[PDB]
Amino acid sequence: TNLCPFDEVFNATRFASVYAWNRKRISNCVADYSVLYNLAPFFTFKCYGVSPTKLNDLCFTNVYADSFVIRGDEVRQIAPGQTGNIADYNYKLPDDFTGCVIAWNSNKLDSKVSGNYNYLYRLFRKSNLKPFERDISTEIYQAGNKPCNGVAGFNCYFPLRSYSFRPTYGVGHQPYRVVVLSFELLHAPATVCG
Amino acid sequence: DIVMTQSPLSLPVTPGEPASISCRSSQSLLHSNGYNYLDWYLQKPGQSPQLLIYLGSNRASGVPDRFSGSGSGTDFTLKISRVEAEDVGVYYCMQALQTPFTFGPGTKVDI
Amino acid sequence: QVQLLESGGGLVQPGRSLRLSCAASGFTFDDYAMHWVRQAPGKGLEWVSGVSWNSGTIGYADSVKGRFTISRDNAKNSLYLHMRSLRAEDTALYYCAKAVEMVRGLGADPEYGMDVWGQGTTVTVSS
Ligand SMILES: *[C@@H]1O[C@H](CO)[C@@H](O)[C@H](O)[C@H]1NC(C)=O
Repeated sequence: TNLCPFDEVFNATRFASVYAWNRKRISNCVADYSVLYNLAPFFTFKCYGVSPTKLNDLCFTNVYADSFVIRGDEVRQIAPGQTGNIADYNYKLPDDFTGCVIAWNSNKLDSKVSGNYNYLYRLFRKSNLKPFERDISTEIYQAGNKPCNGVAGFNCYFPLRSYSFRPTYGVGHQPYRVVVLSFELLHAPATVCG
Repeated sequence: DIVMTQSPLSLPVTPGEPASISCRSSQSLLHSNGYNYLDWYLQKPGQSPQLLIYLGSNRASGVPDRFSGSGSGTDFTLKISRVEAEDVGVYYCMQALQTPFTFGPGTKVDI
Repeated sequence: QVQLLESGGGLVQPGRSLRLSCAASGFTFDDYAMHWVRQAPGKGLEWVSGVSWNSGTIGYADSVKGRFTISRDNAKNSLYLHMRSLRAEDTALYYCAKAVEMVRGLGADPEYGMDVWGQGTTVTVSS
């Protein structure tokens, strides 16, 4: 009957790149999800599969919290059955998704005056990802037919590129933190409730 | 982009006396909490370095009570209450506030 | 007992890549912010990069910014450091150190206190 360590997820000072999205597993706690339901900052609260008011009286075996930071206009890709750089190469949700997506604009900390280099988004990949698949590999994307051997060049591209999040940047390009809640049910006792 | 200096650059110590070393910064490291973020580290020659003091003056774990840390603002000092035969090497002071972090040029303590 | 083992050293020509790996064994790897610190040959230490508890990088050194790329993996307890645009001035030892204060144990999250240090590798570059 301890409180789920949610704050450490949403209030973290550092979030992971969308290509290297972080995953916090939750267990054996009581989650007052209402705590984050009472906050206007978390405006974007697109949830699929369940109503938030209803699930506060529900129980699941495990809950997973995936977090990363994306661009302002690229939040939509965080939804089941979408396409783009993010959903194809970085963070794909399955067609049959039964959790929520929370996203808000962190322009005060996720942005720099000199431009930030702490954020990368995978741009090239030979194949689209599988639901919840993670790829941190940084091997050159061979688009031509001559091997790249590990140096960028013609038809040889280093995959990750860095977002130039800046304070004066346009909303569509202003920074954005995303928290993705998955809820699973299995034969194991439900250790997460409200 | 913080630059730190140390003094004296190199001092000879003899076993059985205290010694004092001063680390100076450019911007005062007083955070909103009221804690200084400077750390003192000893890199013994021929062995990986080891931690001495963290959080200004809070003594690290596992080291004897012969070390003392003091100071604030832009000036901090480390004093060895009693020096012995196993206190020779290099000393560094590292910022823990405005990233990136930095390490001083290093003080060389010998016999 | 706590163990930090690094691997990846070896002579490589200028203008290539490398992938150093540091593996931790003996503690909850997700409550400690790791750091990668170089050590030039016969000189003082120099901070290179780091990573917080949530896989969020904390910036690189001013003179190295542009090429190095850090990454973490809590599932395999592994921290990795991809290196690009290798030049002659990048020959040094490399230690992977761990923070002291466990997260949420007391203002903000902790990042200081490189206490436990593995024996670094011996990366070198020449032609
Ligand atoms: C995060 O911080 C906010 C503002 O202080 C607080 O209301 C909330 O309980 C904390 N935890 C969450 C929901 O991240």
